[PDB]
Amino acid sequence: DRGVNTFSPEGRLFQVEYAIEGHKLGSTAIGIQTSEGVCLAVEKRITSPLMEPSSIEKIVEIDAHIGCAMSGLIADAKTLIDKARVETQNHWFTYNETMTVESVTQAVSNLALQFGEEDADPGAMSRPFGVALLFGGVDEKGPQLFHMDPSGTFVQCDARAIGSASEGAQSSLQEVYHKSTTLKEAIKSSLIILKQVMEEKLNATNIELATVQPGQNFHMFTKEELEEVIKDI
Amino acid sequence: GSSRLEGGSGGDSEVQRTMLELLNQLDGFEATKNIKVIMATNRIDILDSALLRPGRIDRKIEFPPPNEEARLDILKIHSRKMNLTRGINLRKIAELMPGASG
Amino acid sequence: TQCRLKLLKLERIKDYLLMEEEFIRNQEQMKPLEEKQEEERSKVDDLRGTPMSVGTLEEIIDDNHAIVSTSVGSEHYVSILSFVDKDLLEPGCSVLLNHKVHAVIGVLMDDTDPLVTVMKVEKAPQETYADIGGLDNQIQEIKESVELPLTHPEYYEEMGIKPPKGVILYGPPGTGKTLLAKAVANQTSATFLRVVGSELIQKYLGDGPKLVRELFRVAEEHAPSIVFIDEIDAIGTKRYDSNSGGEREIQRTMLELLNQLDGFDSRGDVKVIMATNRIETLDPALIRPGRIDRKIEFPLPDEKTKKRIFQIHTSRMTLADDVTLDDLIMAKDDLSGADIKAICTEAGLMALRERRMKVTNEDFKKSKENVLYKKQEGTPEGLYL
Amino acid sequence: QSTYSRQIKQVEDDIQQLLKKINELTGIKESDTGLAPPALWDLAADKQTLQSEQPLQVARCTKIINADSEDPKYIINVKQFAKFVVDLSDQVAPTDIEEGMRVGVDRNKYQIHIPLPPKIDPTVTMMQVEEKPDVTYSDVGGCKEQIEKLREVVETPLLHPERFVNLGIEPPKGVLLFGPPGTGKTLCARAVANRTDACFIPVIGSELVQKYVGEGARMVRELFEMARTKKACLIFFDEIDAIGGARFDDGAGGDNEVQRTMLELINQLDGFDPRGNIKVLMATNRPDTLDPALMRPGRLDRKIEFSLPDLEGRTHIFKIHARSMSVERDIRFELLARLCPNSTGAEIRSVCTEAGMFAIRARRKIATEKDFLEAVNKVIKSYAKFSATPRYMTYN
Amino acid sequence: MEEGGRDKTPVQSQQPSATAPSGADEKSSGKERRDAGEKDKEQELSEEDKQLQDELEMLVERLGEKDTSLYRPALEELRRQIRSSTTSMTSVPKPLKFLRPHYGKLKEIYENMAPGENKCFAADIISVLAMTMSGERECLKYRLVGSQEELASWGHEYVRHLAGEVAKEWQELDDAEKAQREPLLTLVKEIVPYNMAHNAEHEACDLLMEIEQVDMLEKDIDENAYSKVCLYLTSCVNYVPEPENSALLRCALGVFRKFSRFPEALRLALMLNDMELVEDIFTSCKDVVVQKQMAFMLGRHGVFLELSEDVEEYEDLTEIMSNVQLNSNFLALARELDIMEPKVPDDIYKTHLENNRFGGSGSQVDSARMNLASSFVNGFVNAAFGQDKLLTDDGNKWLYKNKDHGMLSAAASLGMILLWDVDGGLTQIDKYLYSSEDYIKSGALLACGIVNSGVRNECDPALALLSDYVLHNSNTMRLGSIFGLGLAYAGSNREDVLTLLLPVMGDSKSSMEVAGVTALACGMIAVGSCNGDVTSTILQTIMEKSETELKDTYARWLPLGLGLNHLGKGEAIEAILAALEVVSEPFRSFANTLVDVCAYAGSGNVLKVQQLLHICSEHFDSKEKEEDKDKKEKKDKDKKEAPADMGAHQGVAVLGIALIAMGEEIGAEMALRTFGHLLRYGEPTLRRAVPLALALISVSNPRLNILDTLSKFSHDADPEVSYNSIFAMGMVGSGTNNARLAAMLRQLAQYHAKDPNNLFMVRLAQGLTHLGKGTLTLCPYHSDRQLMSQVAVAGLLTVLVSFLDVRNIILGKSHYVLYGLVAAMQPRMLVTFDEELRPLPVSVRVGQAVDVVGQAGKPKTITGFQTHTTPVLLAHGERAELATEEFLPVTPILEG
Repeated sequence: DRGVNTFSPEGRLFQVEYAIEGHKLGSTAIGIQTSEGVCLAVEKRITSPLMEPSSIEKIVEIDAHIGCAMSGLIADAKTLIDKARVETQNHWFTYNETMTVESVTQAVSNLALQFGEEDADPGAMSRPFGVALLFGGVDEKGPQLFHMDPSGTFVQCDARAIGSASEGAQSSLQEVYHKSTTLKEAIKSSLIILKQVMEEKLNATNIELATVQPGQNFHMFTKEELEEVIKDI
Repeated sequence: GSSRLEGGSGGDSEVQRTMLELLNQLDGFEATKNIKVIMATNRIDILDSALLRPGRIDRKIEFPPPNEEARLDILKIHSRKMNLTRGINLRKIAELMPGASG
Repeated sequence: TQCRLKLLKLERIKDYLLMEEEFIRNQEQMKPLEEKQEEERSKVDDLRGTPMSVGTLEEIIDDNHAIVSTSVGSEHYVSILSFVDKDLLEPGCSVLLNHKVHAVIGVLMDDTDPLVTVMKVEKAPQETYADIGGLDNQIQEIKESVELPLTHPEYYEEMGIKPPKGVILYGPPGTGKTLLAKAVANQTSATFLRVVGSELIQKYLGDGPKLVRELFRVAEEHAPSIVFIDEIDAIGTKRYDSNSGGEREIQRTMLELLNQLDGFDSRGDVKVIMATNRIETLDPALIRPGRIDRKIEFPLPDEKTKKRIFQIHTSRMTLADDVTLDDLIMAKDDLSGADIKAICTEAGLMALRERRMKVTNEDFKKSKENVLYKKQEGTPEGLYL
Repeated sequence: QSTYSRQIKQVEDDIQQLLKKINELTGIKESDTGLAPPALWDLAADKQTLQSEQPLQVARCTKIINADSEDPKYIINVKQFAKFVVDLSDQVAPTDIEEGMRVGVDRNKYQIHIPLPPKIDPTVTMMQVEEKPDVTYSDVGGCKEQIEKLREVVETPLLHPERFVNLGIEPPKGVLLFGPPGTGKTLCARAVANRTDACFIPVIGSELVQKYVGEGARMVRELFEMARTKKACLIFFDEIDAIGGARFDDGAGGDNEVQRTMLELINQLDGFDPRGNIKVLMATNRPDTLDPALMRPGRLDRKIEFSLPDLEGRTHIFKIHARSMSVERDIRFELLARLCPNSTGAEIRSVCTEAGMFAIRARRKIATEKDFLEAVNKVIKSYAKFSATPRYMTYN
Repeated sequence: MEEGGRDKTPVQSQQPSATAPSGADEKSSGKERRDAGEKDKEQELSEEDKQLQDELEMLVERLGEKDTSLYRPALEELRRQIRSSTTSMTSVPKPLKFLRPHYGKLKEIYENMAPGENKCFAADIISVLAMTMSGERECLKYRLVGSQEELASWGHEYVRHLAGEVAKEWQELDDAEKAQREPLLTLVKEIVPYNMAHNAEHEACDLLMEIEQVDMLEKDIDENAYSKVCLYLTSCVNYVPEPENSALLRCALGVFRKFSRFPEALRLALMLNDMELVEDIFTSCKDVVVQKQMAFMLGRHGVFLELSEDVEEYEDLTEIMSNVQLNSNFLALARELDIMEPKVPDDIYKTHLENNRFGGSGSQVDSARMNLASSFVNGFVNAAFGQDKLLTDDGNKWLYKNKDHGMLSAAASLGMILLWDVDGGLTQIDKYLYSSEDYIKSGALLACGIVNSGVRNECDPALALLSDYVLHNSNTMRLGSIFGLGLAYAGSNREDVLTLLLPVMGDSKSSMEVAGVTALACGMIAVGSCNGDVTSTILQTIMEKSETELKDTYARWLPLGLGLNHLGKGEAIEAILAALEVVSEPFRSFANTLVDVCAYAGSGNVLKVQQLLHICSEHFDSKEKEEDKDKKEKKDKDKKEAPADMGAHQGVAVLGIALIAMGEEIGAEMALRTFGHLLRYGEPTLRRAVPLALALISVSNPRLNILDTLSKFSHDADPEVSYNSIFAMGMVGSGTNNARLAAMLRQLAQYHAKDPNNLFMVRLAQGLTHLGKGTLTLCPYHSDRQLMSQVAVAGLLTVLVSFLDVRNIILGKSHYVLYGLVAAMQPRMLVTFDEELRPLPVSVRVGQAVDVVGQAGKPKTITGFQTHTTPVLLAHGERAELATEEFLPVTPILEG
């Protein structure tokens, strides 16, 4: 046998190459930075009407003006989000004003790769998480969308997609989405791209949208708002 | 072959398990059988999954250890081969005898 | 219907007619086959003589020679002589050679080895489909792989998909992975090859992948065929300590299975049935899809269902309805099909022992009692919750 | 009714009378001729017969001496284990003679009429080999970049040697196929061999190793030698996981037999003679097992990973599989590809297969999108646990 | 079981009533026999009447039950009672209705036992009843279609009532034409095509055809039932003797042509070989069908479809006859004429030249023998025509530089490459005539005749140029005019063509090998028609054989030519025959057996017997060996009887070659060469595997000539993926070299095996059947029974023309293009009631067109079920076209 910790002759670690694949398994999430605000769209993709569609969430709040859509293993991401909630309010106690998209994202990413399978502390990871997070909000600086990877490489984006359609969708965004496309048009761009990975057509019970716009706090779109974008796709 | 036994539940059990499989289904001679495969063992450890369950084996037999009766019955048929002198109780020899086998 | 019948009569006639017409008429004719052809056959007999040294054709080489190892314990380089065709002969056959000058006169011999006999164990089940109680559907999913391309290959080829081969029968055992293998074989009415997995691991070193190759050869000719490999799990966990092949021998044999299944050389319409108690102790590639297409878990048969199967069992070991049918069933909580057999099989033994031909209630209670020592009833599952 | 009854009884009856003819004419013992190619084959063999070739007992040249009788003299040892001092015939031309190679001598007067063909010492290896069959690219999954990379290595130098020589670069010998199973390493190896149109030798790793120690040295040694002499050989060493393992000894049997084949391949390749006209392709799922000698170049010039494909590649495996099938084109190839990512080539073919299983039960001739959707969600959840890839990819 | 029961009123007790006569009935057996005679008629009517009602109900009820083994003997014993004195003796009005369920008793017996002997017997008894019933039978079939209580058996069984008609013991026109044949055909493809073939009820079917088409469309598959009747007629040659048989083939051809579905009609016409039949096909289809449909268009297309031999439209006896038929048929004069005219099929060939390219490796390598060999190769790569046009146009390099025999041969072969040009092939021919030695000039004349054929219908024809040429003194120039005239026309019964042959052909032995070819060429003119004869061929043949037969190639052509010339019917032949008969030779005796076949106008039963009392494997030097090999092959026979019967015949032909080889030491070498030609003519079931298998053994074995013949057919598929197979075969060809003599045979073999990408292989059958017939292939075959080849011998081999026209897709109704068509793919084969098998589409998409290739693309079918139409022309592309028939003047099919 050989370990998993080892570097391969390719020049990459095994555990990490697997973790990227974990991102690819889940549901697709689109986070678009427009200069009118930042919208995050995610597919519900429900298979049963007995479910209550409000409680299927994959947009969770890091902050009260930053929203986050997450992709890959839904469970694995949730822990990172739990630690993020404590930091944003903590930031309020110390600085006396609310956390930025950049500050929160770099701090979670340090934890992302730490892995030592044997002879490493139980207060530290044995394996990396297979989640890609999309932190999208507008903060003191302005609309910012930052993308976080399970490899712990953070980069600033304007349009990013992650999940099963991740490479396909990301290329397709670069095409339609530009900074000569308005916020409502970003919502239309995401909906079209969403359909190949979805098993059915787009509906207001099969998307969840939330936009954080200047001068406003995070709003979870209501059934009427979801339905107005459904009418024209 | 004690080494075969503790190694993975017998190399000798391997032969038994296969013969038992062959005998479970074979040609049109599944219907009638007059060839059995019999195992002697003295452990329960060696017993794999096909051996352990009943309605896969016709019987699992538990032997009663040698008692006072068993020593007599075996002694009596043995004592005939040689000359004996009158007034010797066969009962007496067996009962003293603690044995450990026939 | 009418067009088919006339066609068949004609086909049969044409082989016969042509062969015959040329011969007898050329006997009248003053130059063609005539005398020569009849003579040529006579001439093979006289040239060969008696005795004849036997050989086995390993391969024919296209250079006017073949490699036939003669029965004398040395190899011979034979030539196509004594009137014979090189291409006509197919590999692995035993051939007759003229001793006086090495020539293959012809082919008729095989000289039958005991290895093929061990492999071919024909079917004749104890119980079979449509005398088994409950979970009717569970059998039907199995059929998708095994039975259904044998019954009708038509549906599969027309759909245009890879013909399903290979199945893993897994779950806790008590459901009749063995019973299901026998049952499918009777119903399909195709050749049944039975080789136990333990048999692959031999006291000889390196014979194991060879034995696989032969198994699959014997299947291809026989085909449509089903191969039941009972208990694949046995070779991986165990080290019998009858070989020094080790972990390496298991590994090479498992690999040889893959090669024969799809590989570079495929074997036509050989399905594989793998009973296994577990799926985590098995080799990774062996259980990868595309060597199986259907994966199925057997959960244990239900406490109500045990009753519907029992009526049948009691009737087989002579019907009595004086039995406490319900009590025997109840104490045992959701476990093996094997226990129902044990309780009837034993009871009937006891009845005979008592000296009767009728199994009664007392006999059923007695057998039950003996069965609790032998097994553990269903008392394990009770203790936990 | 009457006419047919009559014809059946009659035709059969005619075969009985015919029986003398059946044996001479068709074959099946006593003349197996049709006397269009045998008239020629027999004719040439006869001249041999008459002098001293047949009975030709297989023997081999142990040594070339000049002692006892004529200046050309050889000591041949027959496969009954007795030596004989023999002559050499010009009576028919010797053509394949080499020291240590099999040669043929006669039992009536022991002299070499004709040598046996080059290195047919294993007859066992030669029979099993297929020679370059045609596998269509409607079942060699995907388009992909992964397929294309191997071809530059294997196909181009054999197809055209012209180029390599002109520049003055040495031509490809080595490629390493490594990655977890079901990615069609075998599948591709076959396809490109026919495409190139050069001789295909596949050989199994298990067959190289056989009972006795140093028996394994005879088959490998002679296989590499046989390969070099023929015009253009590709030896596709198939699937060595533990049949290729690193040198060690346990003192019960050891790794000895396994390393034996391995070591034989090293001695003739590097040797004091280099690799002849032999190209080599390796399939391993475990490079973790292999010896440091094999892993360095001169038989492994370029390492290429043919492993689990990319996200775009999985869509291409669906499209190639659909062509083989006669199922709807109104079924979105893409939808299937997104629904099951992290799936090998084998798994995408099981989806198509499954889709068909649901379809037969329903009693449809054509698969549906409904059957399809269901087939991928069962594959992503259930199949993952069994799959070969977590353990093989860690070694790779 | 219960005794009687057709004497009890409930409908349930009818079911035991059927079984009951096995024991006997209580009243029912005596009612019909004994009581009917014994007791008075009026009194009996009471008893009978109650019995009639039940008997009738029972008929639908029996069909409803599923036994045929308990059902069959029980009702059969009861049948004797009815026949005694309930048939028509009882009274006048009552029996007619009583015979209606009686029919039912017999039918089960008729059906179960599907042999031909039961069919016959069953018919004799049934026909008399029919006549007695006087039309109760047609109504009976109608009730059955409805099913009051029926639900299975009646579908095979009711057909049998129709089967009964054939005998006509007393039946005039009391049911022989129309008695619901049309529903019966539609459902059951099996039993009715046999009944249909014999009766000539098929005539009525023409009247019906419009109506029948509606069922044909997509409600039912009637299309399959029509396709079936041809299978039975060709097979019927062996069943019942040819003189009885010829009228039957002729009868089915009239009905098939009139009815719209042409492919079945062409197969019969081709077999007959007459003048009358070809003109008719155009006019018949037009008048019966009032709508334009596919029917008008079929008359043209059937000519195109037909594959005999050589030049485009093939037989071209039909094309020369068409020039005024075309006028009558009218779907537009101008259009119909331009498409029909070979300009349109030529035009598509030109467009194809650009994509096709050249896939082998050319050579026009100057000077020596190498030059002469090279000239041969040019034609060989295509095996026909492709983009060689560029190489050939330069005269100077290859042709002029060639020396001796090489100039004639190269020059001779040049016309065969340039066929499928209308003009621009011609310019090259005109130039070469001018230059150099007599040899180039002589081979050029033959070349002109072939090129000019690209346009005819009195649009600049072959005859006009060739007529002037015919006068030429030189034996080589004479041969070129006459051989070009038989090649180009390939059938003629114009006066001018026949009269030109009349005083030439004065040759009977010449130094030049090619002079023997003149006989073949005169026979070639006869083919496809009835006799006017040309005296000269007939006279010279007998004379030639006695005089020389030492040159084997020379010798083969003259008797063959003699039989081919005789072919057909007429009294012109009677006059020359007397002259031929006065001389009698042993030599003439074999030629005579071929004539018997010829005379009758195609035989296959007479031919069959003659091939048993054969000339096969017989010689005294080379005296009887002239026809012996040609006969043994029995290729003509194989193809003649059904595509289905062909499979078997083919295996036997192979076996037969093997048999000739055992017999003669000499024959063995010939028997190897014979296989490439046999395979090539035959259109075998054993197609790919066999020539290649032999080819490899032959490298190792001496005689390079074996590879060269084997290669013509072995080239098989043209590259799509076939490139791997061609290149490997080719590699073996190249490697070998040991002499120039040896080298020339190999060099040709290498380049023939190779094909340019998406061209086609050989075909001699029409591409919906294995029936064909060429005369073109007899020539290469004859000159390749020698050892080695010569420069002379090489020139004949270079031709393999009888190859496809490049359309194998949408011949269409307002299309006629090279451009593709929607196709779907099925691995399926479920049919056995199609002309060469064609499956039903599931409509799933795959890459455009069926393969332009002479093989393959056979299960790949047309989609015309989102068009809601039925194909007349079955999909194949072996030579076949994907066209469909609608009521509409145009197909509204989709393009892609």
